[PDB]
Amino acid sequence: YRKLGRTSSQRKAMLRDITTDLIINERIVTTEARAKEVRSTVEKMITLGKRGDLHARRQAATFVRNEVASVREEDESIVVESALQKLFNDLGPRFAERQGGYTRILKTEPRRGDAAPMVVIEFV
Amino acid sequence: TKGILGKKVGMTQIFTESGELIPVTVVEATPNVVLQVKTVETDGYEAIQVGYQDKREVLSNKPAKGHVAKANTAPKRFIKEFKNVELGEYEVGKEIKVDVFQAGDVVDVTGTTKGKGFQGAIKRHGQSRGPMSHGSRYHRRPGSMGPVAPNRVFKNKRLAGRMGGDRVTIQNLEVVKVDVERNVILIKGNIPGAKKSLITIKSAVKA
Amino acid sequence: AVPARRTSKAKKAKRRTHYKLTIKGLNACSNCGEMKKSHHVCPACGHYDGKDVMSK
Amino acid sequence: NPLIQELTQEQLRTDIPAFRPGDTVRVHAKVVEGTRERIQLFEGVVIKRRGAGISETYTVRKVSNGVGVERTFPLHTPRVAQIEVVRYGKVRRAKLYYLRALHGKAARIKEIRR
Amino acid sequence: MIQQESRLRVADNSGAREILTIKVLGGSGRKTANIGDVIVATVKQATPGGVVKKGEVVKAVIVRTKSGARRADGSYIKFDENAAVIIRDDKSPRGTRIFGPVARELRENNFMKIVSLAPEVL
RNA sequence: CUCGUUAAGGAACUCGGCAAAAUGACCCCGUAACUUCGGGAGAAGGGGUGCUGACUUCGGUCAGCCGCAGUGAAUAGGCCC
RNA sequence: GCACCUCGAUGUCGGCUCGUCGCAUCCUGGGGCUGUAGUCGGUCCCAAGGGUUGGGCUGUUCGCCCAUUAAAGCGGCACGCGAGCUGGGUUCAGAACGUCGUGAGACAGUUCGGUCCCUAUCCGUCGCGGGCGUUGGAAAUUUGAGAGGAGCUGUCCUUAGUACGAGAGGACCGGGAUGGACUUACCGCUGGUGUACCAGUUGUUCUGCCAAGGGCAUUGCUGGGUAGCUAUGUAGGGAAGGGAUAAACGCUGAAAGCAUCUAAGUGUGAAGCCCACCUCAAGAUGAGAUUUCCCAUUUCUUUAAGAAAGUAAGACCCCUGAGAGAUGAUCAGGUAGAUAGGUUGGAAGUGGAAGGCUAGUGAUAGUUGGAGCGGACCAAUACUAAUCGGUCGAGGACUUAAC
Ligand SMILES: [Zn+2]
Repeated sequence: YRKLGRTSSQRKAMLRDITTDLIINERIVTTEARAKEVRSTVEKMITLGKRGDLHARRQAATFVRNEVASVREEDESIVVESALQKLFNDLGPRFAERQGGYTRILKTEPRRGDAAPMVVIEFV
Repeated sequence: TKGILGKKVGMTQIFTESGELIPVTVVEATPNVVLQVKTVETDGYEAIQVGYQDKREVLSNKPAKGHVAKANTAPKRFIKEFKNVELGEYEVGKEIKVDVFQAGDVVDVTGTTKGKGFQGAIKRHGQSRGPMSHGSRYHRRPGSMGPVAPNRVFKNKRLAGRMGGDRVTIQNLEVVKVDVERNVILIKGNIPGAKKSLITIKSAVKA
Repeated sequence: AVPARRTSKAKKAKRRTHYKLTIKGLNACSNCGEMKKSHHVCPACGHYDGKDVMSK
Repeated sequence: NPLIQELTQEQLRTDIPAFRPGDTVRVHAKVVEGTRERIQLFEGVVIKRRGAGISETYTVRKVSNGVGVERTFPLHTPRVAQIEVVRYGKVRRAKLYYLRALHGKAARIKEIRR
Repeated sequence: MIQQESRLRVADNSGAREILTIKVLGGSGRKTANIGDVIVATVKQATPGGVVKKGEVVKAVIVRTKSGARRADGSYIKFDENAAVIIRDDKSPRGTRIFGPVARELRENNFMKIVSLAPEVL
């Protein structure tokens, strides 16, 4: 399952960060190994967001990052959505009637300082 | 004489009539087809060409279909030759099924061992280590390369390199059971190879 | 261990015959014609598989 | 898996009572002393059970004459005739390996109805 | 498995308590002994009084090991101890009492005088 | 190379137990030969330790509860002739 | 013994790791003689296939001892092997004892301590690819010139308490069972491990608080454990045979009316030799064989085994991968699709979730409910990604003969 140049707790930190991005942004540029490991992790989060209940919420909250916002919203207030609240109010209901496969990867180009092959991973 | 081709499924257990526990290996062999008959007038020796395991048809090419056409079958994945079998008694089109063997029937079994990669002299050849303490700097190494006088190393000095992947046969195994409607043979013991790998079973040479 | 003899020009160049570069599968885009790497997005126009991808 | 289960299905026993590690059990083994057939009994606490299929086994601990004894059996042998559950125990795990370093009263398991 | 310089308790009434193994008779480079195998040993601890005194070279047969034995029907047995019985060169105990329980393999190896005196024979 | 675990045995290793493993905190009980009478002495060898309630003379003791394990992590004498 | 060789450097012994060769043979195989009754032996001949053990004491070879074994062979290889290990010993600087010397110091006398560097160019050894050749282009199946591995041996039961012998004692030749060491595979069982699996628990800090969780403390520590890799675990093996021989023993037979294994003729005979068993092999430039597939444009140097262009059969680049793997190679697939991810059920494994309820002053317990969770394992399912494409690749010489 792809060690990614890191120890066991740094791999977990890095994945927890890259999947909370893409929940907040829905489209991201990364290398090609990270993108595959992340497709697996993010879709595991979406099938908990579709389950809906309290037990599923507390299961996801062990993996989604906390003090991050994702706001395009104002009726009249400063009303913030929490990137776990988005998972449960927005992204689950979106993919209600689709079975697995909520993402897709495209290949672009090697990075200048590296020759690392880069990639875009998006949702629909 | 008797001999069939099949694939490896796995290992299990079984109790006998008296009530002993016995380890076993399941081999699955759907019917084999005779594709060609080699004789002394044409080829210079006597043998039989057998095919096993039907193949989808985008995956073969035109020379293979022409070779399989005279026998009225689908293209096959595995084609071997079986020697020392009184020819007669055989003709292109025939099917060899597992009821060629019966319980008893001491048999030989061949396959290709699992692959393991680049391995050192200790795992590859059973060589022993050097000491782990007492000032030592000689743990996991292949030994001295020879004496001084010939100004070179002799052949068959054994070293590191790629391990596994060779063919191996094991002699004098027993057929514990034969099941015809499922195309299955049960053999007592363990066989070489991985799962889904080709296995050949012949009656035994030492009788 | 140290080289006991220097190596000549012919032997250096005979070593260096498997030391080159390759330029593997390059095709023409279906949308804009220019050359591009297969199974990749086209860098000239941002089209992959007959649709627009690097746009919003 | 399903080709192997089908071949081995017709050899699984159907008269096997339910028990957990922690319960006490009487096994009705079969011994052969020359030509004679005879039945022993082996009474103890089930401490292990490791499973999936015909390959299932369990083990029983006993203390005979001041020395501890363990005996492992396959679940489906015909060379056993009876497994009887005598008591039920209250336990918190699956492998009771900590019992093999205790004696007498420290090795006590509480009962429970079921 | 019991090898050179292993230590065994004595399940006998012979005057010995602990024993140290010297050889694993039978073969020419054999390593380990098992249940029903004969051994050459030193007495390391005796009892005050007793036919057998400490410092003696003597023979013994193994019953009752930790890494036990395996039977043809798929079942196993294991003990919590390693023990032996001192023997009189035609398989008779040099004592008169065996203590503790004994493995059933001593029948096949024909220590029939010992299978008569053991309390339990498993 | 630097780390973690290992069936059964337990110094059979080697010039040599080298290197590892083991002991390690606080409270209580106990503690030999010898001696320059100060020592030897942390000699050796053993026991207690979490949480809730009641009483607490005071320092603690009783009743109950949970786990394989209560100085539940990190840090801290091996000893004897 | 000598002083040819090496002083702008050729590092000593035992042990370790890895061996190889000779035979003057230690065991096992075959024989002749005996002051060979049998059981054990003595000695000589043929034989190098394989085998030839763990400790104690010394730096130690050497040696003595203990317990075994079929046996515990002797030599060469820089008294094999330090750009492979060790540095105990000898042979640096410190200090001490006996002893010699007026002294400084000294002793193949002794004692305690004491620095061993190297990133592999060439040949060689073990593995793995690319190029061309094998005379049209291709996909598969193969023969075997050569070569390598393997080669050990104990105990019991029966023949039979028989032959032999006063007795004590006790066989050959056959048949059967079961071991030790060594070795080829494999993970169903017994165990090991199992840093993206389950649970328990200490300290402190964060998610505003309670409840429920995250971070760090060797994976914080402790109890289990799937796949995969593994031995101490499980299965197998060195089986029976043929051919030509060694020492030895003949049959018939003369030279030499007899005798004589030999000269002419004709046999027997060993773990050894060539096969028999296992694996590699047509770069075996002596490049072998069989089955199947594919069949013609343009200018001329001149018509010639001429050049150049588009193609057939087929192949590759590129992408998803694992039963494969350092890379490359090998094998499974590329919508004529289950190749990998996800989803839906299951399994191993753990051991009773969260939220409520009930009984307790509380710690906690019972219940809803074999619950919840579940990397790698098993079925199904085109939901995402294997899109669109390009590149290479025949037109078949000449001589003689038979048809
Ligand atoms: Zn384009």
